[PDB]
Amino acid sequence: MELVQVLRRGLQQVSGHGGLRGYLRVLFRANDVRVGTLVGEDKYGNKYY
Amino acid sequence: FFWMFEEREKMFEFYERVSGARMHAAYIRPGGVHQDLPLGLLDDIYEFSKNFSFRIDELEEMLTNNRIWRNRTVDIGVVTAEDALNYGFSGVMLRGSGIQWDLRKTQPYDVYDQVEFDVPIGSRGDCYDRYLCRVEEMRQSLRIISQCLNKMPPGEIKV
Amino acid sequence: AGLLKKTTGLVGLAVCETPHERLKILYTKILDVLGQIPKNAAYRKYTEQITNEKLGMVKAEPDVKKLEEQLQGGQIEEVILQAENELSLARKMLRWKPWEPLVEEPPANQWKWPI
Amino acid sequence: GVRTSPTGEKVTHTGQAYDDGDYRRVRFSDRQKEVNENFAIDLIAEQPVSEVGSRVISCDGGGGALGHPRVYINLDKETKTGTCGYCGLQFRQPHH
Amino acid sequence: SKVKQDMPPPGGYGPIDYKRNLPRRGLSGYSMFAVGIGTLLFGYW
Amino acid sequence: ASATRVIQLLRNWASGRDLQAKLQLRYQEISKRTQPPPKLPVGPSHKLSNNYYCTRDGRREAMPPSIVMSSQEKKAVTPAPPIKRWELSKDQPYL
Amino acid sequence: DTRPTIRPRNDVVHKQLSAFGQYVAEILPKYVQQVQVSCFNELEIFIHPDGVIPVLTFLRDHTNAQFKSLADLTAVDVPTRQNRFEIVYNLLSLRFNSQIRVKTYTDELTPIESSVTVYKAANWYEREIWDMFGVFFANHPDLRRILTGYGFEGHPFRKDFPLSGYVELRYDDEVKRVVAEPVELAQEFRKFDLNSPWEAFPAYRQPPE
Amino acid sequence: TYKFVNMREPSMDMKSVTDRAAQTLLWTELVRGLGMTLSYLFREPATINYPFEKGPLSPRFRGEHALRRYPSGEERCIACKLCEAVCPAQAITIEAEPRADGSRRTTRYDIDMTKCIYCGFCQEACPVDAIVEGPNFEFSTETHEELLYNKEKLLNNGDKWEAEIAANIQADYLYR
Amino acid sequence: GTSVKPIFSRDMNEAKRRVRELYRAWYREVPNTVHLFQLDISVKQGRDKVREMFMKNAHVTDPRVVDLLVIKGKMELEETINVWKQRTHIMRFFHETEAPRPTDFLSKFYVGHDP
Ligand code: SF4
Ligand code: SF4
Ligand SMILES: [Zn+2]
Repeated sequence: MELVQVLRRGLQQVSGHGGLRGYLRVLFRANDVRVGTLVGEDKYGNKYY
Repeated sequence: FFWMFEEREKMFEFYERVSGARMHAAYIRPGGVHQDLPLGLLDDIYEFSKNFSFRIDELEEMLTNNRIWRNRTVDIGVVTAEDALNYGFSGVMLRGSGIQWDLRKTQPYDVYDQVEFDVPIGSRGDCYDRYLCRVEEMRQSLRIISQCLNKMPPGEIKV
Repeated sequence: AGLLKKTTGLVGLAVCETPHERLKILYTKILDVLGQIPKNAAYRKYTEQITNEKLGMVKAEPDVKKLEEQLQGGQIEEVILQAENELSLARKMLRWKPWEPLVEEPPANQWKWPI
Repeated sequence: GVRTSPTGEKVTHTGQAYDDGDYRRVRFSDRQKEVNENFAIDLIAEQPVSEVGSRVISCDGGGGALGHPRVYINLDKETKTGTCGYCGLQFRQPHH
Repeated sequence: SKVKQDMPPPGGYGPIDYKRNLPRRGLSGYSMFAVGIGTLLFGYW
Repeated sequence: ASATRVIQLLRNWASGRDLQAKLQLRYQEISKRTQPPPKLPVGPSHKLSNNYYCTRDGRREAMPPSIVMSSQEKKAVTPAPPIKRWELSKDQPYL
Repeated sequence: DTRPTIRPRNDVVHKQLSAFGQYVAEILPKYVQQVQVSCFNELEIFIHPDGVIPVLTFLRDHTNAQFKSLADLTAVDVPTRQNRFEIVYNLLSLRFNSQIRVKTYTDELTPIESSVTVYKAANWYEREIWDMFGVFFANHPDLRRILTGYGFEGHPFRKDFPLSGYVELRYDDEVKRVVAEPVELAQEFRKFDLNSPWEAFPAYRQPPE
Repeated sequence: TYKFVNMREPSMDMKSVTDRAAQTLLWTELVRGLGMTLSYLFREPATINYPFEKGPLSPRFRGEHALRRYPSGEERCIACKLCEAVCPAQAITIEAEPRADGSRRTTRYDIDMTKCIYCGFCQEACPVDAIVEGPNFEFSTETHEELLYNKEKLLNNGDKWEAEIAANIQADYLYR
Repeated sequence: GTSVKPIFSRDMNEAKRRVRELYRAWYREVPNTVHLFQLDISVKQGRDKVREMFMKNAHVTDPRVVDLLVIKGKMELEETINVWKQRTHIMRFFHETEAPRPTDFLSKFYVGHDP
């Protein structure tokens, strides 16, 4: 059942990244698929995960 | 190449954490090492040493018993044991041929004498024997690493 | 010798199945060559001493394994190899003739090494 | 303080400023003459004059081992303010 | 405060394996030849 | 940069070993990177008494090379006593 | 112990090496000039040049000497002495593990006989000396230049040779090739004046005159 | 002590010869490596997403040189020229002077980064911790002149990477 | 003092002989090194460079020095013949990129401080 579990997690990350638009933006710009906790934000506009 | 080069990068991390540069340390100076190790370095060395043998043998299985690694390498370019030492050959080049000689044991500099270890001594003097000697030297290096890791004394770093 | 040892361990030389007579003949030859060498030379004294000692022990003890032990020269093959080298050395410097005094002194201060 | 040259260049804390002709100014066209604004000459002057009341005063520059080597300046001359050569803080007797 | 630095734990360290633990796997040569020949024979049938 | 048990059993069988005991990865087991300030120890000659450098200098206690023979019945002597033979490996004499 | 910083002193090796030094001095009085053993248990033998082949052979062949390993071969240029160049042979024993050093002297022109036969490792080392100090070696099998660039000049390790050399090379489009030009540094090597004018070691003081 | 590496000669019974013939004919060690590499294929790929993720470093990391300054803002360099006498590549050049205030600061302090070999000798030589090497390594430039730093550039480096250098020194001065 | 050891040649005559076939080899070499290395040098202006280099060390009179120049030219000959040398090193003798250097004192004074 870990296969359907990882399928569910893969469909969960598309929700974690602010929906389809945010997910596609992250995939195309940052070459990343995973979502981490926002540990901080600098003045210039970079999110630290 | 790449499988062991990840571990080599892990070595470079230790090099960076002790001296300050991952490759060119400038660490070991006359009168002892430059400065003490950072806290927690020994534990990370311990974990790496635990994990290393399981990939050393992994490299072995790919190369040691392979047909074409041996065939390209076994018994090509023999070097005679007598003709080896006159030619000024040294290190594994000697040990590959068969002379039982190693400065770490016969002329022990620093604390190499208190460290117990066997050396790999070659059989046929060929390319393959030297390669096997290098790998067995890996493993004896791991054993030496364990020994020095367990028994580092309290003291200063420079004279 | 029982089962003759397969390999000495050094690939540069093989096993001599009859080593005792080899020790004997090479030692006798180099003793002859030293007999050539004039008496006053210290080389003849030292080398005749060590070689007659070696010949005595090799002709005394006929077990090869103990022969290496009291010969402190490893396997008998590298021992007869070194004996051949000693023969060669004595023969080669027979006509080099080093027993003569020094050819000449070094020029003035040629060895002091604070500059 | 940083001031502009007659040509327009920003003078440095050392006083460097390329003159009128000074052919070696093409290096700065389409670029900038990098000058640091935090002048060390004046950033030490506005610091208050410490009023510690003893004849001879120790100074390490703050931070203990992170500061400069410990120097003992003499708060003896009544007509001026003693200062550590390394850091530059002006030490003075509290008007005796 | 007592002097402290990077030191091994008081119980030393765990053993570090260095022996070649290259695994052994595979049927007997007779078994391999037998299974190959049996697959062949089924194919020809 | 852990995995599925279906893949976990596939890689182990293909690799013929239990690699989960230690991966080439390195997880939280690493040493912390905010270690407390270490109080470094001192050397032997740190006392304030009987530390006279005269009885401790190493460079000053070096004599010139001892001259043996110059251009201006003893038996035969070897440079070193003959080196002994090493022992076979008790653990793995032959690989 | 009482001396935790000073290196340990091994007098047994010192006496034993001195005994072997007297041995080798007695065996070959023709070429040997002066044998001495350093404080740190390292023996050096100063021989006449004509003994490059004989002495080495005696050290390579003799049963009681047994040195077959050419650790390195080096020249040490010193312009002060009459024969400026001095050549050092470093030998290591196997049966009687130890390090011996034999030292000879030659000037720029007086050739020194090439070992090669005594130690076939010397060959490349040999070439280096010729390509690095100007010390030509008699009947060396191939004494071609070994290290420096093609068509080079001089012998750089000579102490008179400047640090920066004489000529660099760089691209030239006018001729479409790398060309060699006389030296013109962008910043000159600052030669610091170290070696404080106060005597360091009273033991090694030069006698007056 | 020593171990012989390859003396394990094979036996010659029917079972052993059959096994060796099978291994030679029915390629087995070939398949062994072919399956090991498969195990490495299904594993977790070791790869760090640069520049989004950077490699681990240490507080001792030697990088871009920079000239720090005291908390008061005054530059720590008293131009003792120890760092110039120490740099093995002679990449450091200082000219000193009695300043208007008096404190002997550098009229010129330039480090030739193309001559520098990034050893950290200058910082350990500095008696006031003026010169240091910041954690920055991201200064790959386009022109050779861009690399040749100046006193003002070093001051700007010390004023940009400053919280970094202060934090690293606070975490490392006890070791050194 | 005055007595010294030779390299090969005994007297000026035999070293004079060695430079003879050194020039022999250089003559027979120049055309086919021009051909092989694709030189921009011409045959005549190849030979005259050899002649001028041979004339450059005209002042030498010590024998041993002459053996040294002849063996160094021998090494040069090997470097050229079997293509170990490269075209740029061959051009190195011809000073193309090197600007002409004045000779008269007046031009030296005009240029800068130099004897
Ligand atoms: S690291 Fe600093 S002190 Fe060392 S050579 Fe480079 S610039 Fe000079
Ligand atoms: S060592 Fe430090 S104080 Fe001295 S000149 Fe260099 S940077 Fe300035
Ligand atoms: Zn101060």
